[PDB]
Amino acid sequence: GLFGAIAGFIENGWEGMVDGWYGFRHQNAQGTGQAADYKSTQAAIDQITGKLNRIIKKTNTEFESIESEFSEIDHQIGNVINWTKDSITDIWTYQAELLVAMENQHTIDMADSEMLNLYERVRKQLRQNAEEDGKGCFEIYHACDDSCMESIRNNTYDHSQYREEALLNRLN
Amino acid sequence: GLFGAIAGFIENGWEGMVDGWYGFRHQNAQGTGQAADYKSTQAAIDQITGKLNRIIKKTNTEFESIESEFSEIDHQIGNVINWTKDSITDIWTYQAELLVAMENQHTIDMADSEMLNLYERVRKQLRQNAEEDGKGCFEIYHACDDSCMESIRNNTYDHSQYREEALLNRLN
Amino acid sequence: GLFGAIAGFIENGWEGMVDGWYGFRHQNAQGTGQAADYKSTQAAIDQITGKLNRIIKKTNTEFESIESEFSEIDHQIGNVINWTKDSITDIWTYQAELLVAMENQHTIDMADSEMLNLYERVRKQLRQNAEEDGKGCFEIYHACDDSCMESIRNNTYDHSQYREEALLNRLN
Amino acid sequence: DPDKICLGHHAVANGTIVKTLTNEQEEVTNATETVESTSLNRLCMKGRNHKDLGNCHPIGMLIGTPACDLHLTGTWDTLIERKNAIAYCYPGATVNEEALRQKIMESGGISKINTGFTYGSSINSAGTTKACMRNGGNSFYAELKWLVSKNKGQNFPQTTNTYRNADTAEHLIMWGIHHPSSTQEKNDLYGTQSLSISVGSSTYKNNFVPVVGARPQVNGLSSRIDFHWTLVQPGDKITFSHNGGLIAPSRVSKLIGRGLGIQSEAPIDNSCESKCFWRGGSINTRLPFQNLSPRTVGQCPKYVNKKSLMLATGMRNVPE
Amino acid sequence: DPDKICLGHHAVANGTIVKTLTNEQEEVTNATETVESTSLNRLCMKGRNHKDLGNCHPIGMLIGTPACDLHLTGTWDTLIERKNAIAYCYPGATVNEEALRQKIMESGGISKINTGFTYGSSINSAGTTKACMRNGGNSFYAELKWLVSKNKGQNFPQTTNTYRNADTAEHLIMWGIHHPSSTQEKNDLYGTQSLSISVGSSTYKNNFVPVVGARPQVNGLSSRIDFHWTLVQPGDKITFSHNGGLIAPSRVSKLIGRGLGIQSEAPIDNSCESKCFWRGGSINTRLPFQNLSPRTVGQCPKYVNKKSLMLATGMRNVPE
Amino acid sequence: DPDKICLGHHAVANGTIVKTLTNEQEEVTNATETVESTSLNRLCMKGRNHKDLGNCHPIGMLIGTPACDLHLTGTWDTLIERKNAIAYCYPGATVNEEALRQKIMESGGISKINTGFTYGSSINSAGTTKACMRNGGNSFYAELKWLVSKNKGQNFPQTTNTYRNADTAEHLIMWGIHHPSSTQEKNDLYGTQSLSISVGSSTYKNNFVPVVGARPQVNGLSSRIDFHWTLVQPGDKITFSHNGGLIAPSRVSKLIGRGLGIQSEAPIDNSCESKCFWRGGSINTRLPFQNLSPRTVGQCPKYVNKKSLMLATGMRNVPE
Ligand SMILES: CC(=O)N[C@@H]1[C@@H](O)[C@H](O[C@@H]2O[C@H](CO[C@]3(C(=O)O)C[C@H](O)[C@@H](NC(C)=O)[C@H]([C@H](O)[C@H](O)CO)O3)[C@H](O)[C@H](O)[C@H]2O)[C@@H](CO)O[C@H]1O
Ligand SMILES: CC(=O)N[C@H]1[C@H]([C@H](O)[C@H](O)CO)O[C@@](OC[C@H]2O[C@@H](O)[C@H](O)[C@@H](O)[C@H]2O)(C(=O)O)C[C@@H]1O
Ligand SMILES: CC(=O)N[C@H]1[C@H]([C@H](O)[C@H](O)CO)O[C@@](O)(C(=O)O)C[C@@H]1O
Ligand SMILES: *[C@@H]1O[C@H](CO)[C@@H](O)[C@H](O)[C@H]1NC(C)=O
Ligand SMILES: *[C@@H]1O[C@H](CO)[C@@H](O)[C@H](O)[C@H]1NC(C)=O
Ligand SMILES: *[C@@H]1O[C@H](CO)[C@@H](O)[C@H](O)[C@H]1NC(C)=O
Repeated sequence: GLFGAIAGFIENGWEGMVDGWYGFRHQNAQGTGQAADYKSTQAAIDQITGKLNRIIKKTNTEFESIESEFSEIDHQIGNVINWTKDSITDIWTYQAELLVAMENQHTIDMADSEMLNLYERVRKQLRQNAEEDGKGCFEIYHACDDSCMESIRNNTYDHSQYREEALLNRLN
Repeated sequence: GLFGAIAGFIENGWEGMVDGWYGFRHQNAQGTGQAADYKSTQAAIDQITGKLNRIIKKTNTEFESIESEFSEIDHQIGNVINWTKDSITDIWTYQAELLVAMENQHTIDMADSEMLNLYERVRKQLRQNAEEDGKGCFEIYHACDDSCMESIRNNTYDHSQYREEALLNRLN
Repeated sequence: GLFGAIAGFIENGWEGMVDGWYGFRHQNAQGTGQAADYKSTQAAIDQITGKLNRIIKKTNTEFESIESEFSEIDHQIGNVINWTKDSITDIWTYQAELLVAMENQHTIDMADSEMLNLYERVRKQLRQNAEEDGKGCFEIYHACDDSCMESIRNNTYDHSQYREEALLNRLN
Repeated sequence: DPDKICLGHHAVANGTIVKTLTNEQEEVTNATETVESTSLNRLCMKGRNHKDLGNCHPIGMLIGTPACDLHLTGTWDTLIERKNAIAYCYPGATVNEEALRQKIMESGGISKINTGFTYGSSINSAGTTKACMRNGGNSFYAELKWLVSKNKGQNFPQTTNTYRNADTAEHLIMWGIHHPSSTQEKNDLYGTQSLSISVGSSTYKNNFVPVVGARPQVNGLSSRIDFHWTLVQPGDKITFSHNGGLIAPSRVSKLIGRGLGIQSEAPIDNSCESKCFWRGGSINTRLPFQNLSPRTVGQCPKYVNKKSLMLATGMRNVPE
Repeated sequence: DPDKICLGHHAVANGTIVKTLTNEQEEVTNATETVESTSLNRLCMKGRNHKDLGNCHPIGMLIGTPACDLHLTGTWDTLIERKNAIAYCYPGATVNEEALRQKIMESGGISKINTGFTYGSSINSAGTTKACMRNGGNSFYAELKWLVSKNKGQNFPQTTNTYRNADTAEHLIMWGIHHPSSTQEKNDLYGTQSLSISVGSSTYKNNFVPVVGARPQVNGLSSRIDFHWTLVQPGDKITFSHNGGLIAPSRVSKLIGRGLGIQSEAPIDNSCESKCFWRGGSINTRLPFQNLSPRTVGQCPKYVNKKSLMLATGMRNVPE
Repeated sequence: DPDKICLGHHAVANGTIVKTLTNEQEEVTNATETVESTSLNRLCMKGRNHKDLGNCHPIGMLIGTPACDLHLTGTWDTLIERKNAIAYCYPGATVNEEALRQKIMESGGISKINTGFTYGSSINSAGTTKACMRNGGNSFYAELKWLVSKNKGQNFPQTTNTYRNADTAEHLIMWGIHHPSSTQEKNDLYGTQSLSISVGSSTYKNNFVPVVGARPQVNGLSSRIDFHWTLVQPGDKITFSHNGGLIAPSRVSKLIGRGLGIQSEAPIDNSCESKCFWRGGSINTRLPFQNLSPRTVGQCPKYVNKKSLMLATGMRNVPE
């Protein structure tokens, strides 16, 4: 997309991931394991929630009938009304076709961002103790157990605590 | 935000910084010191200035009155006018609630970008001679005086001139 | 722009590059050489194509004439029509000035993104075997022939295949 | 060889297609409709003090057509006119007809005040007809009197009747002019003399000359009783100058407050609530648009020419 | 010293300026217009069963003015009125004129049905005039008859003519009243006694007193033939009571379906196709706006007060 | 341990709340209002050649009511009508009243041309009344003459008066019909003889029969004088046939150019400038919207249903 995260450098999405929108997949010594990131998944929802509230609304404007459904109204005035209406109806057709189209573009790219925003948050945690594989994973250049992994997802992982171990494995 | 810079990986803003919008804070051997970046601070303003130019505008349409404020107009035609108007008034209410809301979203995220745009500009200057701390600062891995700092803010800093000194301090 | 790629850290565009929108320029042992990236150049076009499809469109609403070009219509009704119209004409003037202005902002920044999207794609390929010069080039820290270059542009380049050679030239 | 942590987004196999500024076929995780395509076949008068007129037409209420007898007075918030609704037992039409209905439909109720009008016994104010039946016998518009001369052929006496608005809000005075089929009929009721009917108020002036000559037959009658009307302002008089052939009000109508007027063919439902109505019934959608009909009334979603506008409520769906 | 790879964007030397939310002078690679400023000098009636009236005015079609002789009936989809178009050979104007034209121009075609009306030979229904010339001889409106008395000065006989709507869709009956220059003219055709013309239907009632007295001269004549009209409902009668001075219909008009009415001064072209028209001709732009005229008809780009709105079809242009 | 450089954004403690596509409570550095909620109590006629009418009603200008005496002619760009403005000193009302004022308020000035009309001295054209006081003495509408017979009871002489449009733009001729309270008044001026007033032009025909008989009493006078009007085309005549009871024009009015009509109750200010006005006064905001009133006139911000729309003029505010 705009942010390249979704339908971008991330090959595809995870039909398996039904506990959120944005998440992790570690594979290590102990073995594989999946988990969703709430704080990001929520931010995207909270934003769409907000979109929907504002968009899913009619006015509080009480409209009287200007057209008799049973009687026949004067041809001069009736022709004016038909035009006035058809022109209003043509605007709202447009004002909507555009609103939805634009809000759709923004919704997509907003999600796109909240992904990259995670990747970048994590990249900056892992500092020099990992490398970007280009498909939205970090090859960690140190031993990282289910303790160490949950410390990344929890944004508690400390680079200095593995820094030497990692930097050595990297230069080899 | 979209760019994650503002209200994102940057914990918060600087009530102290009254000489601009986007700026720097170095601490070194000499000690602390603050200074704003004009080129970026201006770009964001110049863009909002332009928004205000577009938005703060009425038409040059002369409207003659079609409602008598003292006399009573025919009830059939008057009811048409009330509807025609209230429909127009309903559009402009909406067309405006959208203009402001969308331009507000873009204003925010545009600022958000002009921050990340700075961070990235600087990161690329500091090359391998510094590291991202994840809170929108660079730990510089060499001695950097108020001369060296002003050389970053001025986009004159040369990595090769400190490169070896830095790379060694880094690997330790 | 928003992404800082175009009219940003990239000094300027390439009047020479007439086979696309986004491209590469390598200089190596062999010497210089230019080539455009279709997959990105296309994505930006395909998106503007789609904009034009949406935007270059009138309604299929048949409007009958409510104003006689030869005859004179009643002054009370005619005054209403003049107002109704001028108010419609004022909206459409605005609804359009906004459509174009917004789509223009998005078109620009969308291009801006499809550039950064490339830079980031490539950076992540070159992994630890190259460094960002800050003007949207990667100084490759290893011998890279027209074979090796075309392997970057083709997104086939393998870092591990040059990794040691590069990492050594880097630390020096 | 090296440990990994991966970043990724959710997805589904059956994802929805929406439209954006760039793509017209963009697939996403979840989306929602913004255009309501479905209607209710019913009018939703829950929490509404409404009045269904049935075959009574709004106009008829002020003049008192047989049908409208149940709807002469009352207070409500919603008026419901129906198709072929009867406003005129005796042939004719109201001058400025549409305007009147719309005024009655936007009214929230009707009071009736008595004119008090009395006439010398050279005049027959009890004048009934076959056209307006009541209890299997000839009758007339309850709120009007048919003024004809007592002795067949005798000239109708010059009379002056004047109503004063005692109330502090404006009243709606209605009356009728009678047009004879032929001069035989004209002279048998009002006499040989040519007739002139002058109505006057502070804000109203109008002269009416009844016209003789045959129309086609309607209910056995080629004669017409057309009606006119006006508002009489508080503390004001309206004066009726007539030589005969004036169908005079026994009652002025007062329109109370305001109410929502629904022209519909659908049945009522008091279980159901709404703020939007059209010919085909109620519209309840929280949605912001609708493609049912551009003829709506009340607080309503805006009519659009789109079948469906799908709004993305989730990210791009990228499948496995 | 080290091998390097550069990434970039294209440009051009001659780039266009567009407007964004922030910048009013933003230079881009390629852009395109959204406001059409150029018109066609012609009407584009390709794939259209159109009827150009020339100097025939739509009203004239229903009464049968000399000009409109070729346009008395027919079916089409597009009606084309012209400037100074002739509707009245004999001086006068139609009461409620504008309404009629608009109804004719909205219509897709015209049927004519015969009234059948016949008169005793004390009446001269062959009454012609110099004002409406046809084959270098005096003539009259093809769809009307001039009713005058046979013997100059003889009083015009009391007649009753009544048309019945045989068809199942409403017909448009038109007639005329004659106003004499002086009482000399009045008595020479209709007599001395005052004349009264009563017209009646289930939905129409009206009395017409012809008025004597000179106006200014128009084509050598200070006398007027004004016309009136009404819709006669299916299975209904319209009755004409007249003492003389009634220009009676030989033909009722029926408006068939609906069609597009173009008021234009531009010539036709059947090579050219369009859905949009104005005074100055056709508008064909795929474009979504136009600044030609706010008086358009058909499926049309929205009139806007902008000379040009340039839409970016490319990236930011930066030269070296 | 290692030297560090930080990037960051500004902020404030008192930041404003705005609404975006996602957030309805988004706090930002600086913002601004787009809806003007504050009005001026005054009309702003700086750089405007305006005419305030005060208690003169526009119609009164063409007939010359006492109040309008200062406003019989002039040229302007802005007309200012007021509440309860007086158009008729002598009781009565103008036929097609509203249409006239709208035409006057659309106009940018008034010329007066003299009819020239003279009458034989069997007629008294100096006819005055108490209703239209001037210099503490009985007077009449300045632009009209009261035509009564010289000898009390004598029958009013048959007269013919005819105005010719000398000018090359259309003029507006106004006149009045007087109805005597009772036949005592009728006979004292014109006698028992029935009166008939015929007015004629190339485009106008109309007959007016004065009606005798008492109405509601207004200013001690039960008789009412009504006015009618028409446009007389350049190089054209309008002819007045009358038996008496015709209030004849001494002056035709001509509307000069076009001008802005403000219906207001607010006082003037020539220090203050504006392009927008409503009942409550002027609106000057650079702003693009307003919630004051949907009845505005001139170049105006669009009326909206929002108290406030706050537009962000700065970034997200995040405090310490
Ligand atoms: C005046 C009268 O009594 N006439 C007798 C007729 O009723 C009748 O012939 C039939 O008359 C019908 C019209 O009769 C009414 C009506 O509309 O019902 C009777 C009404 O009571 C009468 N008005 C009053 C005030 O009482 C009413 C009215 O005066 C109108 O002019 C009617 O237009 O007329 C109808 O025309 C039938 O088609 C007709 O044959 C006979 C009884 O056999 O005698 C009439 O003298
Ligand atoms: C032009 C003219 O005739 N002016 C008369 C005027 C009118 O005739 C009258 O208002 C009808 O339109 O009548 C005037 O006197 C009316 C006056 O007569 C008194 O005797 C009586 O006491 C009063 O109530 C009142 O009726 C008038 O001034 O109106 C005289 C005027 O010359
Ligand atoms: C039927 C009839 O009367 N026809 C005659 C008319 C009318 O009398 C006047 O136009 C009155 O309007 O006048 C003519 O001189 C004319 O116009 O040629 C002859 C014409 O045959
Ligand atoms: C339009 O709104 C106003 C509110 O006072 C109302 O009084 C006016 O009559 C309306 N028009 C009609 C014909 O209802
Ligand atoms: C509407 O605008 C046209 C432009 O010429 C003008 O001629 C016409 O009279 C206007 N009508 C009114 C009633 O203001
Ligand atoms: C620019 O874009 C237009 C419209 O999309 C296209 O038709 C045209 O070929 C292009 N022209 C030039 C000169 O770039």
